[PDB]
Order: sequence, then C-alpha cells, then structure tokens
Amino acid sequence: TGTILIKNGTVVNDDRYFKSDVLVENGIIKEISKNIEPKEGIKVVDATDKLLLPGGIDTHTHFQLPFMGTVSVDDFDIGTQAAVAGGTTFIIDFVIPTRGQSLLEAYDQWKKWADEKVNCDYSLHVAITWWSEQVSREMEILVKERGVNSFKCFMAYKNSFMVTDQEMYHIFKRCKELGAIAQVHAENGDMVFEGQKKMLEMGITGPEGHELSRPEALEAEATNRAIVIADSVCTPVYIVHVQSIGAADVICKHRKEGVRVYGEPIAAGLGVDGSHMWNHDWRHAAAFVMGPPIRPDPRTKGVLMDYLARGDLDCVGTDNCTFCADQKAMGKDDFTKIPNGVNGVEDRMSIVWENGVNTGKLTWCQFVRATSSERARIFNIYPRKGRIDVGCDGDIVIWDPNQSKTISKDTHHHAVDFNIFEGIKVTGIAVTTIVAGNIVWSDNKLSCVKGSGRFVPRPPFGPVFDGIEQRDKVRNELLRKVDR
Amino acid sequence: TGTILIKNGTVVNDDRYFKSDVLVENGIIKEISKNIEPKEGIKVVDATDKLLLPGGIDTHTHFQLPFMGTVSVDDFDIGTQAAVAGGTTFIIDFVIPTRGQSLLEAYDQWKKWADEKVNCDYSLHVAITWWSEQVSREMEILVKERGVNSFKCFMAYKNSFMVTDQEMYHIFKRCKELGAIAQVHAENGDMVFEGQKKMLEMGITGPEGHELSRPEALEAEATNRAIVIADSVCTPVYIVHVQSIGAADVICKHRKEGVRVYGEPIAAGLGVDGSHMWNHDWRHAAAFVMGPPIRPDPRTKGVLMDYLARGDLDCVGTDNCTFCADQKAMGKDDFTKIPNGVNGVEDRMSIVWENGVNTGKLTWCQFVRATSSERARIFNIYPRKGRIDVGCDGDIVIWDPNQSKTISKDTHHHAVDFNIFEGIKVTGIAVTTIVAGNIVWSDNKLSCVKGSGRFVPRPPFGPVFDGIEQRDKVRNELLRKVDR
Amino acid sequence: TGTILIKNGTVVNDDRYFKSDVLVENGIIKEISKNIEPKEGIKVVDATDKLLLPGGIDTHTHFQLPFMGTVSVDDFDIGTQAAVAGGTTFIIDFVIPTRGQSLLEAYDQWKKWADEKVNCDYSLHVAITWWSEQVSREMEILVKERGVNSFKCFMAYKNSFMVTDQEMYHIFKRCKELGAIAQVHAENGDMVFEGQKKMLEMGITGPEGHELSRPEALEAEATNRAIVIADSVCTPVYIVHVQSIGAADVICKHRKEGVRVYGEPIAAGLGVDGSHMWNHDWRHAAAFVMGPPIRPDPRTKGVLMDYLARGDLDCVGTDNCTFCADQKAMGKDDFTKIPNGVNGVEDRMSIVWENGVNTGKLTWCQFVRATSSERARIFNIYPRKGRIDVGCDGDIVIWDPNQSKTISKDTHHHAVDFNIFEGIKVTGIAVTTIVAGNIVWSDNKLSCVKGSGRFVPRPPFGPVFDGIEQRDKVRNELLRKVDR
Amino acid sequence: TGTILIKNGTVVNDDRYFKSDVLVENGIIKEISKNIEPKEGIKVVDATDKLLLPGGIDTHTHFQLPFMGTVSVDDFDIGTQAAVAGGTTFIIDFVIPTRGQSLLEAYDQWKKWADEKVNCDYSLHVAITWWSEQVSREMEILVKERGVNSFKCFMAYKNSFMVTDQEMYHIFKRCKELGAIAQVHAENGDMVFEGQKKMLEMGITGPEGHELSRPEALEAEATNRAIVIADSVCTPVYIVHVQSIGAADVICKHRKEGVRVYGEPIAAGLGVDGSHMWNHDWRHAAAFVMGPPIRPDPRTKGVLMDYLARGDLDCVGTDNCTFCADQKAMGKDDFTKIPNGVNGVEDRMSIVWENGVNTGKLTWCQFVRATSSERARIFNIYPRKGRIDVGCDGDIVIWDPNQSKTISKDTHHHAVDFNIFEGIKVTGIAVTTIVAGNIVWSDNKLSCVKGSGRFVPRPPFGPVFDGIEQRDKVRNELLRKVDR
Ligand SMILES: [Zn+2]
Ligand SMILES: [Zn+2]
Ligand SMILES: [Zn+2]
Ligand SMILES: [Zn+2]
Ligand SMILES: [Zn+2]
Ligand SMILES: [Zn+2]
Ligand SMILES: [Zn+2]
Ligand SMILES: [Zn+2]
Repeated sequence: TGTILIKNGTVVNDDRYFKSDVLVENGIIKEISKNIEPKEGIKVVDATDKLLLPGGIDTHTHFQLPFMGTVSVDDFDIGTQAAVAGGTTFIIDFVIPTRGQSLLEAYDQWKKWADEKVNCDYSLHVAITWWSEQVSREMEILVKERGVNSFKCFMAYKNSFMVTDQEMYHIFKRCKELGAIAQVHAENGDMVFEGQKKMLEMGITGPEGHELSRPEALEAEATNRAIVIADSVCTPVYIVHVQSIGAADVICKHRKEGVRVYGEPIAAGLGVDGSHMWNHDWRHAAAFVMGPPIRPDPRTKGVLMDYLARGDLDCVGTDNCTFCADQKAMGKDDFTKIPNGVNGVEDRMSIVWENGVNTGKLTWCQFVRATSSERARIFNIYPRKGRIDVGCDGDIVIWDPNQSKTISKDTHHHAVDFNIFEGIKVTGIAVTTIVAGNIVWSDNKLSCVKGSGRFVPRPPFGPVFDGIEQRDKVRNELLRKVDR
Repeated sequence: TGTILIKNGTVVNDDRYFKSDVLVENGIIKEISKNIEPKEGIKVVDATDKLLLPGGIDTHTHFQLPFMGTVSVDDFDIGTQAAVAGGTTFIIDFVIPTRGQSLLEAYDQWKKWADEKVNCDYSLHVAITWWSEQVSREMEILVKERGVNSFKCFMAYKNSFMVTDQEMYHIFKRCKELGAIAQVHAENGDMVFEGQKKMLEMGITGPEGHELSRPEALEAEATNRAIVIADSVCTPVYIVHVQSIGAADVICKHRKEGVRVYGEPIAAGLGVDGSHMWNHDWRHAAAFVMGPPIRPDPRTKGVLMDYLARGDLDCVGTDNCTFCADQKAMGKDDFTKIPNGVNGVEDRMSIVWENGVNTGKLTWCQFVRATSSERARIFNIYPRKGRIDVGCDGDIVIWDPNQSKTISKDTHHHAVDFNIFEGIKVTGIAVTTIVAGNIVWSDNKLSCVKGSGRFVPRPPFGPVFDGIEQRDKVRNELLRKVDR
Repeated sequence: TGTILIKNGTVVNDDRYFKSDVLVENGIIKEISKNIEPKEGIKVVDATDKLLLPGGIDTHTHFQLPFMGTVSVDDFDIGTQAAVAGGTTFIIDFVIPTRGQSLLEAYDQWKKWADEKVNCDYSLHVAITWWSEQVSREMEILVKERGVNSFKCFMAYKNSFMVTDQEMYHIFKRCKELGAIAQVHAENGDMVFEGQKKMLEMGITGPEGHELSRPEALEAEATNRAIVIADSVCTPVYIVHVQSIGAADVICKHRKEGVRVYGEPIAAGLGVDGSHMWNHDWRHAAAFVMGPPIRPDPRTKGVLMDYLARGDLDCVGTDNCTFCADQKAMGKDDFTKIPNGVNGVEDRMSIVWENGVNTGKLTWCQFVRATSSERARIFNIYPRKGRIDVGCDGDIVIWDPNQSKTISKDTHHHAVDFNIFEGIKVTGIAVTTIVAGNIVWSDNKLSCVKGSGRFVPRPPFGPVFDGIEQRDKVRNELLRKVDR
Repeated sequence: TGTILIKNGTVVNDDRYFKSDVLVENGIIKEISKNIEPKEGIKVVDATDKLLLPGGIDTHTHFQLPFMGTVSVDDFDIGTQAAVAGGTTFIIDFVIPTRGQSLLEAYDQWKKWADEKVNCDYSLHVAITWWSEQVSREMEILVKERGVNSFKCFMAYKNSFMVTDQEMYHIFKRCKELGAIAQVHAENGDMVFEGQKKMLEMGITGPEGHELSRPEALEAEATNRAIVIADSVCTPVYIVHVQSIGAADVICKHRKEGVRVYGEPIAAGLGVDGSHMWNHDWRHAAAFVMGPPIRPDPRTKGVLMDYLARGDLDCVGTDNCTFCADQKAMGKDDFTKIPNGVNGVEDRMSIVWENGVNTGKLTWCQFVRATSSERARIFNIYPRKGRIDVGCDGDIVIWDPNQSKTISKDTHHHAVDFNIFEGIKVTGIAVTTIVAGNIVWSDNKLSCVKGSGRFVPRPPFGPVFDGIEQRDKVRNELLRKVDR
C-alpha cells in the first residue's frame, strides 16, 4: 500500500524534536499530529519510547564497483538491504567511467545495474576520470536530462584518474556554469606515488605500508589546494572522505573566512583507527585498507566528530566498497594491489550514534542533520528526503536509543565476510525502517522488495549555490580597475 | 481580525526558501500553499517579487531603562513601533533590579510597564545584580511561575552589579538546576575600573577615553573566564553584546572543543566602528558610547559577520538603550558619566541585511536564522516564533531585497533625535510587517495598537539543554575514581 | 685552584657549536682555542667525543621549603649536590614569606640557610604572598640593595597567598617601576577551591582527586588573565611551571601579537604524564602530586617540547619540592593535605635531552638555550652564566651524548626515597661537572665543598625590559586624545 | 690598511648589547674591550651615542639580472655602493641559468660580473630553472668545489622555470644529499597563468591587474605544498620573499609542529603596501610591480614584522631587481610585460628599523638577528659574518638610532630614478659603514673601491642540518614495519 500509521513516538528533525503520530498515505506523509486515530484496516506501528528519524542518506557508496576485472561484493540489492537494516533509506553511488569512456554510456550502465536491484530510493554522482571537450559537453546532458548535480574529480591516482591544477580549474568552471557541486578526492597524487615506490623499495609490503606511503599531510595539502582553486572560480566544492585532523582543520580554516566548502567524514573514520593495519594477522590488517587510509592517530575520530557537531563537517558517508578475503589477498606481497575499501552502509548510523550522541558530542537534532537532512540540502533533494513534514516522502526510521548491540560479521547483512566495526558495542539502533510507507526492516528481519527503489533526480542550482550570484557581483574585478 | 492572506511571495525559513501563499486565521498560520484562493471578504496582501520572513526577534532591548534618576527615551510603546517599522515583531527586554531589591518586585514593575504599551509580543530576562539565598530562591519562582528561562550576571561594573568568580560559579549551578540559560556581560570589571581612573587622571575626559579605558582584551579575557566556569558546571552560557574580534575568537575556540556557549553580536557592532568616538564634535562622539565600546579596529564588523554566518555567533540583538543629547551631556567633562547606550531596534535587520547578504556573507536562510529562528530556539519559543509553518504565530515580514533607503533621524521612528547608522545606504528593507495576522507597518506608515502585544512565557529546559544530561553522565568523576 | 684545562671536546653555546679547548683560571674562562698546550702542573680533563655545555641553570627550586611545620627533604646542600650530578651549576630558589611577614626578614632567613650549604652558585626570587604599602616599599630595597629582579604572585591558594585582579595590577606596576620581572603561579584559585570541595564531597579522596579538582582549563584561564593585565601595564611577565597544552597555547597566542610574556615548563611536565595519579598504589600515586598537577593527556609533554623548541616556552625549571613517603602520607585520607611537590633538580637536563634531542625536537644549541643561556638572559646574569666565552664563569658540563643510564632512586643523589623518572632510560648524561674551575662531579662521584657556592646578584632592567620604553611611548594614550 | 679602532659606542649582537671599543687589524676584529688606547698612527672612529652592528646581510639580490634582452639597472658596482650606504656589507645574489643552460657556465658568468665590480663581500645561490640528470650532477660540483650551499626552484612561471611536484621532490632529495638548503619561489604557477589570462581578457591591463591576477591565497597554497614535500624528504626548506599574511601563517603553522622551514620577508613587504598599484599615474603604479605582488591588505607589513620578531620569519632580503621608467614602460598596455622588481638594498635596514624598532616590535638585538646574524647561520657563514667577536670579519656599521632622514630618489645611491620608499621618514640610519677594516661610507659620502669585495664560499651541512640525522633515524619507517 505504502500506507502506514506510526503512533506514540517522538519525531526528530534537525530543527527540533516533538511528540507526534505520523500518517503515511500512498508513500507520502499525509498528517503529523499529537493523536491520530487508526481508521479501519490501516497498519499501525508502535513507537512508544522510540524516535522517528528521517531515513538516513548515505552520500558515498560504491556498490558493485568494477575493479581490476573483479567487482565489489556488496551490490545494489544486498547493499540496499544492509542499508535499511541500519536505518539508511537513500544512497548516492558514483558512476566511474574508464579513461576515454563516455560518461553517458557509463551512466547508462550504472542506472541499469541499480534500477533492477535497489530496495530503497537512490541517485548517482558522476566521476570525471578523464578530461576533454566531449566530457565537458556530456556534463551538460547529465545535469539537464539525467538528474545529476554533482561531479567528482581525483587529485590522487597518478597515471590513471589524476587531474592537474589546470584541468581541475576548468572542471570547476564547468561545474559552476551548470550549477553542479564539485566533489574532490583530495590527496597529493605525485607524492602518494613516490611514497608507494619508497615503501615497497624498503621491503615494507604489508598493509601498514599503505598508511606509511600516504601520511595525512598529503591529504591536507591536496584539500587545501582544491579549496583555493574552487574559491578562485567562486563555486561550491565538497571534500569526500575527510579522514584526517589536518584536512578537517584546513576545511575549518577556509570556511571561517567564508569559503564555500563542504566536508564529508565517513563511518570508518568516525568509528575506528588505523592501528588495525599493524595487526600481526595479514588478513585483518589488509581488511582495513582504503584510500585515504584510516589514520593511526588515536585522537582522530573524536576530532572528526567535534567538527561534525560544529557543522565544519556536514554529513556522513560510508565509502562502502567491500571485497572478500580472497580479493584482498591479491595484494598479499604488495599493499598497492590490495583492493581499497571497507564496509559501512549498515553500521553508519549506529556508529555515528555511539560516538556522537552517547559521548555527549551530538544532540538528537544534530544527529539527524549529520545523517540525512544536510546531505539532502547539499545534493538538492530536501525536503522530499531528510525531513518528516507533510508532503515529504514516507521514509522513516524507528530508532531505539536504548537498545544495545555488538556489531559482528556473524549477524550483519553485508555480503562480505568481515566487518571493520567487529566487537564494537553500540547503544541506539534502527529497530524498524520504512521506505515509501512500507516496512522493509522490523523485528530483526528484512522484508525488502528487489527493484522497489526509484532513481531520484537532483536539479542543478540548489542551496549550495545560494549567495554565489552576489559573491560574483562583489568580487567583480572590473569594480577594481583603475580608470587612467 | 488577525486574519490575512499573503500571495505571490517567497517564504524564507532558515532551512529552505520556496514560493508559496500564506493564510493567517485568528492570528495563527492556517495554510501554506502554492495557490490560495481569496474567499469573500478576506484581506489580501501582495508579496510579488518579495520575501516572507518570520518576524525578527530582538534578544537584547532596554526600553524605558531607569538610569541615574532619568530614563531611556525609547519606551515600550514607541520602542515596539520602531521595532515593527524595521521588521522585528518580538523583543526580549531585561529586568534590572537595584541592589538589594527583590527580583519578583522588579519583574512585576517591568511587566506592568510593558503590558500597557507593547505593540508586538514580548518577554523578559532577569539580571542578577546582587547575589544571596533569597535571590537564589526567587529565581525558582520566576522560572516555574513567571515564564523566565534566562538570567544575566555582570563581570563589569565594580562597586555595583559586578559578581566574583565564586558567585558566578554558584549562579550558574542554580541556572543549571532550574533549566535556565546563563547570560553574561563579559568585561574584566577590576581592569575597567583601573582604566577609567587612569584615563581621567591623564585628562582624557572625552568619549574616546571610553574606548581607551576598556580595550577589547578585557572583553576577551572575561568572555574566556565565564565560559571556563560554565563548562566546569556543565550548563549553557550566552555571551551578550559580543563587540570584539578577540571575544569572538575565544567563543569560536571553546565551541570547537564542544563547549556549550552561545554568542550575540549587536546591530551597532555589525554596522559601525568606534572611530566615531574620536569625532571632533562632542555630541556626535558621546552618542556612540555604550559598553562594551564599539571597536575602532576597522576589520571588526566584517569578522563579526563571518562568525555569524558560520554559526559561531548565533543571533543579533540591539542593546537598544537610547538617550537624548541633553542626557548624554551629563558626561560632558567626564566620559564615565555619559549614559551608556545606542539605538538599533528599528535598523537591526536592514543593517544585518546590508552587511551580511549584500556582501555575499549570508544567504537568505542564514539571515532568517541570524534574525529570528535561532534566537527562538535558544530562548525556547520555537516554532511559535521564528518559523512560517502551519500552527505557528502569524507574525510575518514582507521584505523587499531591492528597495533602497538611506537611514536618518529625519525619518526614523525612534523617540531619540540621533541615529548611529545616519547616512548609511541599505538595500533590502521591511515594507510590510504583520503581527498576529494584523498589519502594523505598511506603505511607509504605522498602524499599531498600543498594548496589543502579549507577554510570551518561556519554559525551562529548552534546546540549549539538549545533550547535557548525557554530558553529566560521561563527565561523572566517580567513573574516574581509583578503587584502592 | 679554580684552574683547569679541558681538551679535545666540542664547545656548545646556544648560537653555534665548535671544536675547541677551554682554559679556566682563577674560576674564570681565560682562553678558548683549537689547541691549548698544558703548562706545568695544570689539571687536564679530556672531553674527547664529548660536549662542553654551559652549566645548567634551574630557575625554579624549593630546597628546604617550610610546609605545615615540616620541611622539604632536599635542602641547599644535598640539593645542590644532586644539581651538579645532573649538570646544573646554578639554582634560583624562592623566598616565601608567611602572610604578614616582612620580605626582608624572609629574604634574610633564606640567604642564611643557603650561604652555609650551597655547593654551586645561587640566587633568589621573592614571592609576594600578601600585599600592602610596606611590602611595596620592601620590594625597592630588595631590588636596589639585595640583588633581586624577580617577584612572584599567586592566583591560586584561596584564603592564603591568592591575590585579586586589583592587587595583581598594582604588583605588576610596582615591578615595572623597579625593573623587575613579574612571575605568576597561574591557576584560577576560586575554581580550584570549589573543585577541591566537590571532589572530596563525592568521596574522591585519593591523589587522582587532585587532577580532577583542577583540570587544565583553570590553568589556561589564569594564564590568560595574568598576561592581559601585564600587557595593559606594559611590563614583562613570566609564567612559572607551565604544565598544560592549553596554557602553552595561550602563551603562544599572546606572544604572536608581540606581548612580552615568558613561559617555564618543568622537567616533570617534559618527562612524565599524570596517569601515575591513578596508580592503584597510594604511595606511588601521591608521590606525583604537585600544583598545577602533571597532566594525564598523553600528548602533553611532546607539545610542551615543541613550544620549547620554538621559543614560545623559554627555559626549563624543576619546581624541586621533595617530600618523603611519611610526609606524603599526611594526606592519606585527603588529597588536599598531600604536600605538593616532586623531584627534578638532578634529572632535568637528561630528561630534556632524552625527550628533546633524541626525539629530533631540539638541536644541541637549542638544548643549551633551553637549559642555561635563556634563563641567564631573562634573569639578567648573562653572559657571566649560560655562556662559554672568555671572561665568563668557569662553570662547565662535560656531556656524553652517547652514554646511557636508567634513572632510579637506588642511584640518585636526592635525599628523598622516590624518583618520578624511575625506570626511564636516557641516553646523554653529565659525566663531569665543573663549578668555578673546580671538579665537583666526575667518574660517577661527588667532590663538592659545602658552602663553596656564592650568591649572585641580579641587576634590574635587564633584557626583559628591552623595547618597553619605546612601547610606552607609542602606546601613550595622550597621542590618541581628541583636541576639542 | 684594513685597520681601524672604533671608540665610545655600544656593541650590539643578537644575544646582548654592551659598551665596548672595537679594534680591527688587517680586516679582522682583534680586540673588544671597554677601553682601547689608540696607538701611534691608528685611525680612530668615534661612536659616542651610537651603535656598532654587524654589517647587514642581504640574502636576496638580483644585480645586473638579464631580462628579455635588457638588464637590471642596479649592477654589482653601483648596487654594492647602495648597499653600504644603507649599512649592508654582504649580499647574496642568484645565478639564473637559462633553460637548457649548464649551471656551471651560468655560475661562471655570474662570478665574473661580480668579482670585477663588488665593493663588499658577496656569495651566490643557484636557481634550478630546468631539471635533468646533468643538472643533478652539476649541483654536486657547485657544492663541493664552488662554495654554494643553496639552490632555488620555482613553483611559478609556467612554460619557463616552473617545476612540478615530482621534480621538486627529487630536487629536494638532491639538496638533502648534498647538504644544501632548498629555496622556493612559492606561488601556484598554473593559477597565476589562468589569472593573467582572465585579467587581460577582462581588459584590466594596468599594474593593478598584476595583484588581481595573483591574490595571496596562491602564494599560501604553494608555500604549504613546498613545505609538505620538504618535510616528507626531511630536509631544510627556505621560503623566499614571503609577501603575505596567509603564507606567513602557513609557515608558522608548520614550524610549530617542528617542521624545518625558514622564511624571508623583504624590505618592500615590511615597508609599503600594494595600494600603489592602483595609483592613477601608470608610471608610479608599474614601479611597484614585482612577484609575488606587494599586498594591498593594510595590516600586512605589521603582521610580517610580528612574525619576524617571533622568529617565525627569520631574516630580511630585498629582492633588489631594479628597472627604469623606460624599461617598466615595456608593459604599458600589458601588466604581464612589465619587468618585475623593485628597489631595497640601500633602504632595507632603516625600513626594518623604522617599522620594527620604532614601533616597539623589535628590540635592538632582534634587529641584528633579523638583518645579519640569522642569515649568516642559515647560509653557513657565521660567525665570520653577522657577529662582532674576536676573530670575526671587521665589517661593522655605526648606526645612529636618533638621526632622521626622509628617503627619496633625489638622495639615494641607486642607479634607478625611482624609490618605492619615497617620502618615508625614518629615524635610525647607518652613518658610517666599514668593510674589512676600511671606511666605505661616512659623512654622507662613499669611499668604495671597485672590486675590493671577495667571494665567500659557503660549506654544506651547516646549522640548517642540525638535528636532521636524528630525525631521519626516528622517522625510519623500518621501525614501523610489522614482522609477520
Ligand atoms: Zn576517493
Ligand atoms: Zn569513494
Ligand atoms: Zn551588558
Ligand atoms: Zn544591555
Ligand atoms: Zn607555584
Ligand atoms: Zn614552585
Ligand atoms: Zn622569486
Ligand atoms: Zn627574486
């Protein structure tokens, strides 16, 4: 039906929380009121002592990602099952063209894989893995016709996706022109390449070689450069998987001066540290490898959450990019061949809850901002997503702030046989998830429908562009020309 | 009637803006919709090309303040007329007991003056000008019975209102216990007193002696100390009239580490600099005198707005405390006897607009946050105030972002014969103000009703206390006792 | 004789290091040259592969301190033996008047205790434990007649030594007038008192209660306030035992803006952390108690050394204030009655060496600055002390950067039966110490002469006052008076 | 003779100042003593009420620089005359190979031009304008045979000298290996190129187009990147002409964490602001053009001096690169063709004095550090240069802190017919300069000898490399390899 009535709980939006019953009809919220009588035949859910949160939005997923002939184990079906079991009802995945491949053809491939499989709504960012006139031209079609308002370039990955300062400059101008946000994987690629060469030459072949090849100052430098270029163009920039203190500090520094930069920590960075790469077990060590690496500095995750609470970091993704032991073992004598990526789609919200709320770092409202509402505004799908209000989509999570769980591979819903949050006790979990007025997770069991989810288009010139027309006006250099 | 229909404009809340018509019935918003047909006999206002903002909330007013036998010239009637002519539909004024005077008796006096005169809704903070057991006891009655959730102590004014560290500690614990926010006038009082003695001893008697007697480092030091004490108690603190870079930086520093501190710049600090105290005309110079002083550092107001945009400063007050030339002239041979205070209730919003929006520093939504919605949440009157939503109070401002005006005493609605924003050109003004569904400002004319406004109670344990129970839990020192 | 020739070593001053032989005659350096032939009968020391450093200067000692009827176990004889065994040839101790006691009478007592006992040269600071006209007057005699140029006030110790803002202001003006540096024990005394009351009321009686009663934000706040007051007066201020990151950051902040503030970390803060106060053994825990406490934040000592290397902290003292197990046990049911103080006079230099040099944090020259030369300039006894140059005092340490040692009570030369640096392995120690051309430590044995050491007077208006006359000129507020 | 006796003045070194007479014999300081009797026939100079400073060292000169077929107007003869008239007795100039030209052949050319012309001692840095195996190989000969210990690469000048991150990495490793300091012209070259294209396309052809083409964030970004790369290699880096607040802040940030970075402000940055590029007169505007540009932010020069005083910036150069009106006019319709460079060799010290000492920002000793002694240590020519001590070179400046002068082209000793410090009143000037015991400036007149000056070689592995062997040890990544 997509029709359900949720009674006796507390609604929590990012502006306030309050006691109210919520009615969803034909997948849309119809009524919010202190007491809604159940009519004949309507399904009723009890949220006594529980919270109604807008469904989580995961801004950073890589389901079913092709890599070196193999593929990520978590795909669009299993992946979205895991999402809703953890309170996340919307994922944004990355289209990743091969070099010289058309973005439209790559986009077509991605949307076909998803449309068939998704158990919840989704949308897509497009990575700019190579640059040319035709690429520039296909960006316009994506934005105008294919519901895209976000593009991603890489400062890392020399000899493949890496772009230069001159290219990045022009990519950002094109983003500006089309009203798209510009995303950046920000590490100094030339130095990551020299550091990989150095570590392997020293015989440091294990996963720990990964962190040592790329310390956090290379992430902070590249973050700095990408913001300086973006501020010159005068267009919104978005730093994906901000993993380090240094890079977080850079973002805070520039934001303070009024620069239009957004930042995205991820569940791994908020939940674990990089000392697992020094584990004597190779399998365990290699399982935590991703890029940028999870940082071994112990104060890292707390500081990332501090910035998150302040709004100097905006929203939490996962970078969900999962590979099995056998796939990971491709790099057993060479850390550079370990497929990069960890899990998080299922556990993001409970990890954010445990490390943010239960530490006193985040209030309930700041948790909703950090996990749905701000993402929605940034990618221009608010208030359809990320808000419990009349007219908005009936995607809702019944959250129990008092139920405990220890996270383990033995009980997760990922297709991969390892979890980086193994043994971590959390208090506060999703006990029922509702997508389009339908229960898809409840009583510790999934009731998904494969291919239920829909693609959601994202118009250009959203909130991230508010103020920029005026900024362009006041920064006009003709205002500063001397008439001689 | 308190019933009105506003058509063809854009609603602007602090989360998003959108095209919609707004219907107000019996003083409450009834319907928000893209097209509302006017019924028979209903008054219709056109907001074509205009914005519908929640009425401004001024957190810091001193209408009709007794001082040295005389009184502030702007009172509760004329004062609230000026407010609505500038888009402000809610003021919070300070009850100021004399030393040894009952707070309840002082509160009774204040509410009587206001109830008779106000043209818009209001509420009241209570200053703690002296400390004792009975004071502590009357705070409970105020909070429980008299609708107060905010108390103010002074670190300045030696030999009168000043409190010591030990007193401030206990006042904040009492605030914590009652669920009230703790406000602070933060200057080092002992040093302000020695600096006044020094300046006058040097023969520096003019208004410029005022700034020199109290440079900004005394404000920053006292701000620092008040937050450290408040963080130890673990209770929300609120820094009133943050006038300086140094004090703003201190607040940012502590907030970053997760300290629960709020800050309030004022219209004067956002709109002018303290170089007017060096004006060769004594009258002009003395007219800008207030405490803390307006700062002569030119980069001050821009930096205050930067912090405001970031949310490191929360909301804008006025410290509206107006005196005429004759009153100001009491201190003609002694700056210490110049009655302290300037205007701003009328011009706050246009000044914030001109310096925030038209500089590119603030978006439209961040302007609403800075002028209504955040104040409302902080003082626990959201979403009744500071939001255009169904069920909320029909206090609305029709804002024209494109109409210009030069501010002058020759056209203002203050009772005082001087304006600190004289000659300042602003673009973006309130063209119609609506309080409780009734037009009170339109077509450049007032149509107020004296004593129309109501007192609005403010429950304790509002948003400013979210997270604190958990913080108390995790900071519990018994968790850190060694069992020997 | 006080005559000795040191051959084959490297001289290390704070400006450069170089190979040279050093000749000392009648206690003064006579010649520095690449090759000095030994004459008939002259004693020769070999420093092949070793360094010649200026004798260490310990700016902060409390030998033989009266406390609650008992006395510190390390006195002026045993204490100075321990100093030279560790490479320190000059101590500055604090005269501490009782409240209402004459400073001159207290000074007389101190100098009598020392003159009889010291094995190396010394001098004395005077604490201002109470304030009055007569105190102000005795400060002038001390500075003019008794060789003192440094005075100390307390912001902590409510109901005893604590001074208010108004008193501190006037004490600093008096210091300014007399050309003395103003030292400050910087903790918020009112809050330390409320925190002690709170901890004991919770039943947290052990040493860990000490840290919890006084977290580092109370040190940082008081440091901040003391510098703001000192900058207003325009006179040099010196922060003793800077134990925390927060307080170090405050000093860096102000110094950057050009404020005349100096800071003194101590060997304990550079060498250990406060987690020893949570030791399950009461004796061990209580042994690390001092004020301000050693901080449990693990990154503390590294950050203190970073600032030291930068010159944002100037020189290292010890706060050597030692008590035996039996004395410590006075506070067995009450941490507030544990006599405050730890050891360090012997181990300061090796601890600074191990944590500064061997970490790569300090060069050899920066080590000499941090342990002698900067102290000497600050307290105006340079280049007589803290430099190997012709004409300078023949106090020299033969340092072996390659000899290792584990520090222990079983081998130290302190009179106390406990060492806070127990079990710490250091590489780089003093192997021979020379005071006034005489060997007092060599071949792991003492050869001191009791009462050999002399009192060294310290003229007012030293280096710490360079620039201040010009600062007073440019800050003259009459330059900013408006002529009306 | 090179023999002179200076009586009645105060010696000022960077560690202390003191009254003493100084005797120079055969060009070397022979005796320093409170009273030196003049023998028969010895020349005596009176420095009653005056200061004896070590001769100024200018680390950054471009005398006689070939540019676009023309040459800088100040050459090695006239240039060194101007230097000594301003108290500077040592210049370090840059050898600048054309692309594909041998460094040795370029070095040979430079040394030939200088040896014939210099009136005071000099030495040479070598710019790395292109990178190859042979270049790498010629660096070794320069360091081992030709007395060079400093090399310079460019991050600006796309399509000519610019180097990439990968090249810069390898250049710094080569510097490390040879014990040379690595200098960096730090602006983002790709962005400077796009900004030049943009400004000219907008029709902004005047000198103001220069600043607008290259705001300070491009200097701060490139400064940041060069330090991150240098810190990874673990070798000393030196930022030349630090012109901006942003870039100064970056250096402070990294230095704090212990990074081995040095910074060089220049006299123009310390003395004037970039608002002269907006002068309505084209000639005046174009005369202030250099790269990076002088910054129009008014608080710039004060903040640069603050950092200088702190030692976060080390020493002052000039970037003396002078062109006449006719040469400047090459870019009359195109700011990109204006030959870049301003004057400063003559006025550096008085400008530093006026803005540093007379503001209260620098003491006398910190002025000597900033103008000679620190440069000498950094480029490894201390204490031969930058110190008044026995054995050191008899290059001395008699400084009058009380003599005033207004700077003008009508009285300077530059060959160019314009001065950027025109009309600036300074108090404190060089009244007599002495090079190698000979008077070369006195009684407002030059008495130089052309080709008197000598080339001074600079050994590798100087002070800038102290600590680095230990840093390499502790940073060894093999210490962090997991043994599996
Ligand atoms: Zn990435
Ligand atoms: Zn990714
Ligand atoms: Zn106030
Ligand atoms: Zn007020
Ligand atoms: Zn103390
Ligand atoms: Zn002490
Ligand atoms: Zn350059
Ligand atoms: Zn240059």
